[PDB]
Amino acid sequence: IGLILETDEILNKKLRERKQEELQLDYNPSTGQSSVLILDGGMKAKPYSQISSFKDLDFKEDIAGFNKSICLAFGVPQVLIDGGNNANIRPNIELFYYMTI
Amino acid sequence: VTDLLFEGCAYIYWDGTSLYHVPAALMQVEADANKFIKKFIFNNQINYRVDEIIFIKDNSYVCGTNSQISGQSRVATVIDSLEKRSKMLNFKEKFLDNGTVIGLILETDEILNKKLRERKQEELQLDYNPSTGQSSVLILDGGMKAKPYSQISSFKDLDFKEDIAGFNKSICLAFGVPQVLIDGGNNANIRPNIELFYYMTIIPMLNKLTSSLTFFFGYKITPNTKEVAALTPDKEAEAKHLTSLVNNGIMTGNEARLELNLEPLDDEQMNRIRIP
Amino acid sequence: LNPGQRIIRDMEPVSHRTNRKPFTTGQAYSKIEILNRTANMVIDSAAECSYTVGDKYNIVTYANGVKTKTLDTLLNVRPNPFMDISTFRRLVVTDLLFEGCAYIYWDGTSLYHVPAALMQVEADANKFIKKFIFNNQINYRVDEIIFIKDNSYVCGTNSQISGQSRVATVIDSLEKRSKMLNFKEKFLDNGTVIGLILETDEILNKKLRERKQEELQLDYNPSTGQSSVLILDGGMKAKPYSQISSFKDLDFKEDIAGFNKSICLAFGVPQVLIDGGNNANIRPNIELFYYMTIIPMLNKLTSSLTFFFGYKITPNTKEVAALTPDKEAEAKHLTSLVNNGIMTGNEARLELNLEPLDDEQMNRIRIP
Amino acid sequence: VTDLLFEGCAYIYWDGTSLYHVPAALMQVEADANKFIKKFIFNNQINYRVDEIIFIKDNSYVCGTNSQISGQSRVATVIDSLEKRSKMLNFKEKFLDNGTV
Amino acid sequence: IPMLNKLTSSLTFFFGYKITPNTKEVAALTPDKEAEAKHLTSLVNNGIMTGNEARLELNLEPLDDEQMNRIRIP
Repeated sequence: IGLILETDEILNKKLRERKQEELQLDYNPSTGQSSVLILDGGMKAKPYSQISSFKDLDFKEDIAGFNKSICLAFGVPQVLIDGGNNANIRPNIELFYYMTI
Repeated sequence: VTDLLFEGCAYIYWDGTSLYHVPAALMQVEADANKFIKKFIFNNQINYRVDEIIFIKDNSYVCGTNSQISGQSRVATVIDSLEKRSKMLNFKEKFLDNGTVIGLILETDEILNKKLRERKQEELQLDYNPSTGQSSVLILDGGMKAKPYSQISSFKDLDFKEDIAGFNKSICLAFGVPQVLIDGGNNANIRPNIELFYYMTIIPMLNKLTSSLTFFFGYKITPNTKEVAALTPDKEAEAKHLTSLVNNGIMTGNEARLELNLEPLDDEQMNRIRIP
Repeated sequence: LNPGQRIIRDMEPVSHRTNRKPFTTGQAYSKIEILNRTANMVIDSAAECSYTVGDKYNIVTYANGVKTKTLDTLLNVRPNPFMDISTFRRLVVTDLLFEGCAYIYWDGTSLYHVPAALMQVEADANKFIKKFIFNNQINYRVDEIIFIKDNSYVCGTNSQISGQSRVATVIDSLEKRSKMLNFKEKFLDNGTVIGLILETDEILNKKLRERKQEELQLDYNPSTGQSSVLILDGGMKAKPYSQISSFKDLDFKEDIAGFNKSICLAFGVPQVLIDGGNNANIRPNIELFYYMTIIPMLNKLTSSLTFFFGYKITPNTKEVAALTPDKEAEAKHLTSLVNNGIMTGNEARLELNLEPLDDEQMNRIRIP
Repeated sequence: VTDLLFEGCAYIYWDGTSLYHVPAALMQVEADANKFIKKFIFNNQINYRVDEIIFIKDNSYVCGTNSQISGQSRVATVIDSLEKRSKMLNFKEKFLDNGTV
Repeated sequence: IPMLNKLTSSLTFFFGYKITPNTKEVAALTPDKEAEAKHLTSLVNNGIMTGNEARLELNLEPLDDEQMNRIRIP
């Protein structure tokens, strides 16, 4: 939601819908220029907040754990999934070959 | 290689003295009851005899049966991720076009002449912005109230960055190309990673192909990398390797010339071991 | 021949283009910096590889019987009486990259670039290709064209004949990035910056109110004026307010960086070449860029020329000043091979670009 | 080098035993129907014969056509940014003079 | 160097001579006095390069003593 406006009056539905589309196209900087808004006749702007946010879906470590489990069940080092430095890479191939295969 | 990667199979006709690629999407393999394969069917419209096709297949475990005959597509496992990532990217864009950016809210219980109200809005908008205009203090009279507000949903909460990075890693991993090749790193990173990519990913594919050709022709057949400019070893190490083996009488001179791509030289001594 | 050909022919009887959006692509290349730079780096780097002409295979071919010295002069020196070698190469590489195909006419003793956007390929029912159609207005015979194509997987068919455009995959990102940048600008011009709000229930003489606003504005700013305390009387109230939407929430920086990486990746140029790094970074990265990206392209081209002429043909990098090896290592390599009697002296002179010296010993191996 | 960088083209006359720079902003190239280039036109007011000019051009991809003859300016791609930066800097200054303390 | 290669390739097309740019006048590039001496000395003593070729690369006039234009084998 971008904005909430509120009244105790009853408003003509067709004109209300038109007004919503005018505000939406005018205020966005991509579409339109206008930015100040003047309310009259008692329309009130209602403050609100994002009651549930994408920020709380910090899955990132849990899925990483599952990837490690899968990678571990076969027994392939992560350096082979990434590629690292020389000192990492050349011994890890021998690790993978000798221990697993 | 396109057919082998995307479909998971490849077929080649042979015609005495010709090899022809045959599109893998149109072939079909029919199992024999006694031998391995009875015939190959193309587009349901022609049957190739078994001794006239060279057949290659990737691994296959299907519907809970380990599968002879069939081949798993490699690329088929990646599409799920390409969809989700595209969705996020489109959402990331479209939130901006659906956006709504307010600078100020003014409010009254009176009713105001609409045409003059619109003019006043345009005057305030052009005057207050520093780019357009100078004025900055605002004096309200007759009871217009300034209403405090807040951005009820913000772009800050679209921290997609790690999730899309995960999807890129998945795609990059399905082919099996190290990220150092997508970035470029330091020397110690870069030079071994090329050998990692070549030996682990490509050489098993070519071993599948060459083992099928050695089965068909019966010759020993195997791939040579040493034409590849990417792999070609360092001019320093190779010289000390070859020199030390040559002087200690393990390897003849012309064998070294050959390994350096040079024509053998017919001086007999060049095909002699030197003991000391 | 191939019994299936009559069927394959019907799967794709005529080529079709893949560089849709040609106009917006030409706009992008003409207007967006990172595309222009990366494309120019690729074209200008590939154009300066020399070609070496090798031995001749005995098999028969189309371009029969051409003497090696002529072919060498055409490839290395002068493609035709009217156009240089560098312009010819850059045109061919431009077509190969942008459209995904390249075509070259041959006319006894001339090679001419033919624009890839106007050619079309018609499949034969028995052989590979029947004829090439230019602008629907002239047909070239098959043994008079050299044809190159990039990979192609189209509409769920692996595609002979056709070629995928490389650049076509990048436009989606160039649009989105431009949108963000324009939004990033325009939010500033749509902005609104208030310094103070004063309020009354009385009604005030408009002309005097405007004068008072201009007096306060000029007086209070430290650049213009001195005064800083403010005394309000008669009931003017100062209304507290807050910035209801702030520039701080436009933290675009990583998203646009992602799009730059995508563009940079589509050509396959390492970021170290866009930045410049340390020596250990920089010197290997040039070899990475050359060998992985450019040399496969030139191998596509040279394999098509060896098919057409029948000579062995392959590209030589050793003219390239960027690649040319370190003066120290090369000397110890060559010296050690020469003294240990693996390589003759004149072979080393040759590798150092020096003319062979006719002293017989210079063409002898020295054993000790 | 100035002409080659800024305009994207450079032209040099030759006169037996003289080379003269010819300003790239005033030259124009006319395509031949059989050969490469028919003649060079200077300021619409003199035509140079083809064997009397040395011609250099940077890369060119224009209006969706890969372009012979023409050359892309290098510097032309930079102006968009120089404007925006200047705007920010001016705003950064003027906020201080519009200030109120 | 790509810019100058564009220019020189146009001049070689026009005149027909081989034409190419030399950097070695550029004071910025000019190599380190230590490395260059060991490079040149080692190539000269091992009989790959004649003496006057080294003088030339050091911007020195060739010296007319015949031996200076001879290879020394050992």
